[PDB]
Amino acid sequence: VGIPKLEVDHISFSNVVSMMTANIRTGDDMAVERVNPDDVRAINIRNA
Amino acid sequence: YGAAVVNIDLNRDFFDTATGIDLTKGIPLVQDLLVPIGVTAGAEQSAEY
Repeated sequence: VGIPKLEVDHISFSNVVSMMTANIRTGDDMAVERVNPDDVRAINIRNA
Repeated sequence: YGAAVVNIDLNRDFFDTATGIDLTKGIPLVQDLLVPIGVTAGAEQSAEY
């Protein structure tokens, strides 16, 4: 029992859902390094 | 009287240091004959053996 707030046709003033933080800044970001494969000509392509 | 170690190697005279070869290590090392084409700067330092 309890009709949804929509499809009932009257304006009202209800509740929402929130959070506390700035949320988008932590003082960081994903910090990844990439080690290069050594030289060319010896790299394997044939994995199908 | 007091020799620690003796040994045999390549004569540093017939194979002169000026032309063709060099011997500071045990290996007779020349410079550039077979250098790996596509590698880093620090490589090819062993291919000179």
